[PDB]
Amino acid sequence: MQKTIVVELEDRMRHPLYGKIIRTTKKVKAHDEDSVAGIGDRVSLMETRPLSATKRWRLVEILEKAK
Amino acid sequence: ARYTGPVTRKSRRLRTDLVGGDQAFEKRPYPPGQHGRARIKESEYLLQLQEKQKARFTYGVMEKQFRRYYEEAVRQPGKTGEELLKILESRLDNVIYRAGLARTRRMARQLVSHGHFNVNGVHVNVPSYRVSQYDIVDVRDKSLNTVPFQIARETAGERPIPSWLQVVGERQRVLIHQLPERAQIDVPLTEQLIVEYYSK
Amino acid sequence: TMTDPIADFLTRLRNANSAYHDEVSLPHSKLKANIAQILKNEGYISDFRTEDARVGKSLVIQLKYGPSRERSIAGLRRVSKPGLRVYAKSTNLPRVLGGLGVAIISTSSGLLTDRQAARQGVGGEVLAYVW
Amino acid sequence: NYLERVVAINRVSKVVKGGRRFSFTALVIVGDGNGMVGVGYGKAKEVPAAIAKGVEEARKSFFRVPLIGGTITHPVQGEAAAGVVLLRPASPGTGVIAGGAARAVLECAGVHDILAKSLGSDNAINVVHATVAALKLLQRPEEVAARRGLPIEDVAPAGMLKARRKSEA
Amino acid sequence: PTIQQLVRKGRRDKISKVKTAALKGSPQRRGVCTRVYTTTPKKPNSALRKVARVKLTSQVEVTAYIPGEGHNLQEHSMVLVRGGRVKDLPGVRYKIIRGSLDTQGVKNRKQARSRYGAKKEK
RNA sequence: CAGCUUGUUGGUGGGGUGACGGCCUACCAAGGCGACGACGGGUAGCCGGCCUGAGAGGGUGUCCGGCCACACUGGGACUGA
RNA sequence: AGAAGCACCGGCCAACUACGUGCCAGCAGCCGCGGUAAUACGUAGGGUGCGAGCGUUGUCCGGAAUUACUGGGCGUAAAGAGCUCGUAGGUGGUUUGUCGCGUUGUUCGUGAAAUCUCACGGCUUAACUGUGAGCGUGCGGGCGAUACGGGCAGACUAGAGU
RNA sequence: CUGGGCAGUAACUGACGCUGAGGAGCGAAAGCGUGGGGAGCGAACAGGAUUAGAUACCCUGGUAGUCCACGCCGUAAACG
RNA sequence: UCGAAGGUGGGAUCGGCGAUUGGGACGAAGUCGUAACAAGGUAGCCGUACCGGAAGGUGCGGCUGGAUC
RNA sequence: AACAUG
Ligand SMILES: [Mg+2]
Ligand SMILES: [Mg+2]
Ligand SMILES: [Mg+2]
Ligand SMILES: [Mg+2]
Ligand SMILES: [Mg+2]
Ligand SMILES: [Mg+2]
Ligand SMILES: [Mg+2]
Ligand SMILES: [Mg+2]
Ligand SMILES: [Mg+2]
Ligand SMILES: [Mg+2]
Ligand SMILES: [Mg+2]
Ligand SMILES: [Mg+2]
Ligand SMILES: [Mg+2]
Ligand SMILES: [Mg+2]
Ligand SMILES: [Mg+2]
Ligand SMILES: [Mg+2]
Ligand SMILES: [Mg+2]
Ligand SMILES: [Mg+2]
Ligand SMILES: [Mg+2]
Ligand SMILES: [Mg+2]
Ligand SMILES: [Mg+2]
Ligand SMILES: [Mg+2]
Ligand SMILES: [Mg+2]
Ligand SMILES: [Mg+2]
Ligand SMILES: [Mg+2]
Ligand SMILES: [Mg+2]
Ligand SMILES: [Mg+2]
Ligand SMILES: [Mg+2]
Ligand SMILES: [Mg+2]
Ligand SMILES: [Mg+2]
Ligand SMILES: [Mg+2]
Ligand SMILES: [Mg+2]
Ligand SMILES: [Mg+2]
Ligand SMILES: [Mg+2]
Ligand SMILES: [Mg+2]
Ligand SMILES: [Mg+2]
Ligand SMILES: [Mg+2]
Ligand SMILES: [Mg+2]
Ligand SMILES: [Mg+2]
Ligand SMILES: [Mg+2]
Ligand SMILES: [Mg+2]
Ligand SMILES: [Mg+2]
Ligand SMILES: [Mg+2]
Ligand SMILES: [Mg+2]
Ligand SMILES: [Mg+2]
Ligand SMILES: [Mg+2]
Ligand SMILES: [Mg+2]
Ligand SMILES: [Mg+2]
Ligand SMILES: [Mg+2]
Ligand SMILES: [Mg+2]
Ligand SMILES: [Mg+2]
Ligand SMILES: [Mg+2]
Ligand SMILES: [Mg+2]
Ligand SMILES: [Mg+2]
Ligand SMILES: [Mg+2]
Repeated sequence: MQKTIVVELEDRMRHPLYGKIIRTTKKVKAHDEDSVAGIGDRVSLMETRPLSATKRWRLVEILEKAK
Repeated sequence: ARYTGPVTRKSRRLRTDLVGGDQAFEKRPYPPGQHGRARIKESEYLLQLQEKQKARFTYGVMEKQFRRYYEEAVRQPGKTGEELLKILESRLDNVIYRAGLARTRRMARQLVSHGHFNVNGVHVNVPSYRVSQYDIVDVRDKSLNTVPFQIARETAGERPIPSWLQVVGERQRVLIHQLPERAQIDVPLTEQLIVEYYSK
Repeated sequence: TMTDPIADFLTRLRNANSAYHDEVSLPHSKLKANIAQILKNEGYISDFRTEDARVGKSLVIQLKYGPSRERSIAGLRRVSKPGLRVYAKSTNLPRVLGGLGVAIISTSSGLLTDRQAARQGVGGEVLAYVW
Repeated sequence: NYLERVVAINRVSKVVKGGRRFSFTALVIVGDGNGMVGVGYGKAKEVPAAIAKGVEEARKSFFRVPLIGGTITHPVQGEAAAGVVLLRPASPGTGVIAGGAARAVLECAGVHDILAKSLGSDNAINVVHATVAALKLLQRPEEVAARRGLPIEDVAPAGMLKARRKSEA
Repeated sequence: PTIQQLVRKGRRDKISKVKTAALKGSPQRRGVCTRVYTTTPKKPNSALRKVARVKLTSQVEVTAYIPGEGHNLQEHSMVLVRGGRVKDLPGVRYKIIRGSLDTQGVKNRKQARSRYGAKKEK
């Protein structure tokens, strides 16, 4: 996506009525100042001002890239 | 509203003499009317209902007013039958009855309603005024040298005075020591069947 | 397969308490062994020991009965299943037979009871009831 | 001198070659009023004869009910055939909040502060057996310390120990 | 059943019908009351029931029952219709309020007299 | 109701605004979203609260208080903090 | 002295007899009552429940554990797919170390006012109203704990497979 | 030609497991398509009897079908 | 350039009416048989085929929730 | 063989 990365975040939280911990996943967009990120790739993010219609995040650094 | 009807009739139906001393009762202790001498089915609801009626026609309290007394009695700590009979014993017309200033309950209600009393120097005319601890219950200077207030000057002995209040000499005034707990309450009625009535 | 070995641990104790067996053996883990220490300190079982199997180890519990054939353990219930975990805070810990039972609480300070976690002011995962 | 309540009197029927032969059953609760209660069914051709076999049956089947001084010691849930009765202790200002079948079992046993709810079938005979089944599940604080080998001060909560001190001094 | 099934598919409360339609929110609803006639009840319990086919301002045509003995409804009397069902009449879910727009109250009532419509005494 | 999406999703240079931004424009890339319900259809101002209930829940949004939307219907700008 | 009425009385569910009517007239929330001795229809007397109100209809929750998290079921009452393979998903044996996301402790910030609970005050009392404290179950920031769940880095052979 | 199971040895791998919404495959008998084959049996149909009638049961015949090759069908009190 | 309202066009989608016709529920003392419940007078039910005023009959496979000597 | 109905 040409200086843009897509990151699948995930977070777990109780069900309000039943109490089971439900795991869900999001898909946010982020900005690569240089296009170095591929499929896999644990990445750390930080949220910013609006950079496009959908980009709200920036790539900080890559820790333990795609094995 | 008040009841303003026959008084022996609702002591015969409830099978309990609610006023103090009655020769019309104990000639007929069975319920009134034309089917009075029956041997009736004693329902569990009947034992709870007629127990609640024994307190409404002792104290002279309507049903919506008696229910609001239950609303706070169940909501205060302690018990529920203790605190319901406490706040019924704290009403001003009952305090005048316990002090000996009136022969019956209904004449205790008019002497409060007609404004013959004060409490803290304040002219009151509401019969369900609830006195608190340390409340003086004074009496109007106009109401001295009056027939029903001086006919109760010499009759200060035939009924006992409870421990929680106190009457004094010719300056008639009533001092509340504390709120009455249980033991100095006159008992024609049990106090648990009223509590079980409002759970239905 | 084998999910939840702690619920197996309590079901083995029920199925022999109900059958008046004197002892039970079962595969050993350090969570089953620490639950056996809470059951001994609260007087529900008598002494337990660790034998040795082919592989791993083996936990052996001596059950306790009265002079007459009285169950010294009344019930056993697993609370925090693996399909639904149950956690409690120190202000609203559970309470078994109005306090006549014992809830096994897994706090960060080890395994505790209700009365050991209430006066230390901690909560955790509510493992079991015994009563 | 005892407390007695008849819970239900139904008329049962048997069919013969001539017609229908009727009979009466009369479930009766007989209790001490203090700590003991008994349940007896009893049945006969006439209602007072069916009651009297129930009273004599209920007096030969007493059992002791553990109390604290007005209420039961811990919540229990009893199981008859398909009657489910949940018993639950209460503060001393409470009366006996209970249905009409379980009320007779608890008032004859001398209970004053109870919460009861019947959760299964509505048959008066099986609600009474499920209330009896829950009263057997109750067990004393001094008996749960002999069962565990501890003292009483560390098996019972302190809030109900003081209700033993206040109840008789 | 199995908490993960309740996460995926919850509990759905069962469906009850609108137990008094053709009033549509109103407690009472007036109508024009054509076709005053008389119907028989079901298999037991036989009599001559006095009903009417009233066209409401809910724009519906319903059969309504006339309580009390004797009335004065012909073809175009304004009636006030309430709810209330009659067990032995199968298609009848509405009663006519007596002491209303055109329905005179029941004559010679001295008991209960507030149903069926009647002043005390003159 | 199972395929929706072409200024659509991202980039660059300009424009624009009080301000970030496909907000607009040209060009380049070919993406974005969806069975964790996209796109449709039906209904609804949301909330502090209110009613009920042992609680958990279920129903509701009326007075009063908060925020929002509109001002015959539809569209538009002007002035001005 | 100027000031009481309304409903109900077969069962649930407090409160019963007489006359009139005769499957008629009517009643009824349900079971049902009425066909010549009707405690159920109509009136009367008597009674009960309430009271400046008392009924009725509509609407919501309760009872209803009849959507069941608290708190249900599926051999025969309604309910195990005809049977298997497998995708997403949910769940996962024993053990060492570590992280501190879940979880748990504490503290700060916030969760307006009213309403609600509690305790005092004021309206002659009450409703109403003033103050104080709870509550506001949460969320964010900081600092502790590491048993359990999870992540990461290895070990193991009992499960599984060869 | 080919699939699964059980027991023993404990040689090897080191949690590689269980379940599985959707989906997919298999799935008695009847039936459908094309092409064969057709002894016996036997829906339909026909006659005979029985009966108030007998569109049935019982009797005499008898077509599809039952068989095979290749596809479709996807249902059963497919049940323990 | 954009642009409301209007015009033209082909579809989508939700309702009402409709000669005639399909079943469904319920009405009383209607008409014609007797299929099920007893071995219900040919054990009954299930799937499927063909046939018959009507229930039903027959074939093929299945089940016992039948087999009474 | 045989036998419907209320
Ligand atoms: Mg017996
Ligand atoms: Mg059961
Ligand atoms: Mg039931
Ligand atoms: Mg462009
Ligand atoms: Mg850019
Ligand atoms: Mg720019
Ligand atoms: Mg740009
Ligand atoms: Mg709207
Ligand atoms: Mg409830
Ligand atoms: Mg508003
Ligand atoms: Mg308004
Ligand atoms: Mg206008
Ligand atoms: Mg300007
Ligand atoms: Mg009665
Ligand atoms: Mg008569
Ligand atoms: Mg009457
Ligand atoms: Mg009033
Ligand atoms: Mg209503
Ligand atoms: Mg309801
Ligand atoms: Mg519910
Ligand atoms: Mg059920
Ligand atoms: Mg099952
Ligand atoms: Mg069956
Ligand atoms: Mg079934
Ligand atoms: Mg099966
Ligand atoms: Mg099937
Ligand atoms: Mg998987
Ligand atoms: Mg594990
Ligand atoms: Mg996992
Ligand atoms: Mg506040
Ligand atoms: Mg106050
Ligand atoms: Mg005051
Ligand atoms: Mg206030
Ligand atoms: Mg914090
Ligand atoms: Mg092996
Ligand atoms: Mg190895
Ligand atoms: Mg599978
Ligand atoms: Mg499937
Ligand atoms: Mg196939
Ligand atoms: Mg075939
Ligand atoms: Mg063929
Ligand atoms: Mg051929
Ligand atoms: Mg023929
Ligand atoms: Mg033949
Ligand atoms: Mg053909
Ligand atoms: Mg072949
Ligand atoms: Mg088979
Ligand atoms: Mg038509
Ligand atoms: Mg037959
Ligand atoms: Mg047949
Ligand atoms: Mg025959
Ligand atoms: Mg037959
Ligand atoms: Mg044939
Ligand atoms: Mg067939
Ligand atoms: Mg066959």
